Amino acid sequence: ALTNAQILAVIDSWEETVGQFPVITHHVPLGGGLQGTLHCYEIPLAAPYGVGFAKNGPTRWQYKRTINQVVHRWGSHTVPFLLEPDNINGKTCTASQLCHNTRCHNPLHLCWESLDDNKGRNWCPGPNGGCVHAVVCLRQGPLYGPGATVAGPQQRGSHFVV
Amino acid sequence: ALTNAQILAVIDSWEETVGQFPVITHHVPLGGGLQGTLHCYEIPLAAPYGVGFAKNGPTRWQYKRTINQVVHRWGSHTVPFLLEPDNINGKTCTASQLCHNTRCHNPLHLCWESLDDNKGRNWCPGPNGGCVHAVVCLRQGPLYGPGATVAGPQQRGSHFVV
DNA sequence: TTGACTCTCTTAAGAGAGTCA
DNA sequence: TTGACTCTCTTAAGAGAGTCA
Ligand SMILES: [Mg+2]
Ligand SMILES: [Mg+2]
Ligand SMILES: [Zn+2]
Ligand SMILES: [Zn+2]
Ligand SMILES: [Zn+2]
Ligand SMILES: [Zn+2]
Repeated sequence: ALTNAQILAVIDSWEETVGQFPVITHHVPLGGGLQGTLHCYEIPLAAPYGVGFAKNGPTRWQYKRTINQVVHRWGSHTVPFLLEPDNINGKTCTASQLCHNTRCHNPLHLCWESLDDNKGRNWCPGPNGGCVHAVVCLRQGPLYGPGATVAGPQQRGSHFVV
Repeated sequence: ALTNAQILAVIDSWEETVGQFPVITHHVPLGGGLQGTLHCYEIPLAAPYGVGFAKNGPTRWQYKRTINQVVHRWGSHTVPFLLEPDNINGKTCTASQLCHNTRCHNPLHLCWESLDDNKGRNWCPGPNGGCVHAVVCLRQGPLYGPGATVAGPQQRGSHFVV
């Protein structure tokens, strides 16, 4: 529908509005015991959120723009990638939040990849702890670590061998 | 079912039956460019699956036992952990399959942990690649890798900073 | 053309429970 | 009692679309 020039305008207006969001400084683990800093542009907790934004879920938002009387809407974190392929290896591309802070809409904190790749970053050791992602992580995953396993592999008899 | 003796009975009969499932060898990446061998006891693809087992989904099964005329039924992979706490830090404990082979029911390939710890193993580098899970992984997660990102963080203008 | 809500869907790791014979 | 199916739910990363003034 929209021309590439029109999509650019949509991206530009998106950046301009998100850019005025409260910018919050966050200190985060980078892995290897190092500490870093991230600056998230956070969408408000309740309405109003900003021109073109509306909440469709607890931590889900959409961006709306009307062009030539026809309404267009996109996931709030997807706008930055409107000109990129929308799938790879037969998998749908998703906005992968590098800062692991949902309300953040800083485009420098997002990448475009499959859901499996997206999820995996929750456990990455970080850019300074051994991250191997081609598009490097910005910080260590919130869920990385020893874990909290209640019980490990076990058997009562001798019917099994590893 | 309810008493200690009864639960141990459920576990013992479960191991007995599963102990007769065909044993299939699988060679897997351990990380660090090394490779290992696992022995999975795989439940059949079609009925009959074995005494007490029934398929409730493509890759989901349930174990069923009648104790004192009352029918009890659990998730096929949960039986080994019947005596363990069913939650940790307020999170439901789940049968975490270390061998990443759903049909396998070898208790030596299972642990009891949060769904989050469970999922995270898909991206673990492995026992020889830097795994830090308290209850060590048996192999490198199938999803570990550089990923396939279509587009990284980017901005059109100059309103943002990392 | 817009803002503020509403509701249901996707994935892939995991589950509970009913209908028949 | 035991076997073989059927249908829906949970979680936490992510989505599309309708109503109304
Ligand atoms: Mg993410
Ligand atoms: Mg698993
Ligand atoms: Zn951020
Ligand atoms: Zn990473
Ligand atoms: Zn196995
Ligand atoms: Zn591990």
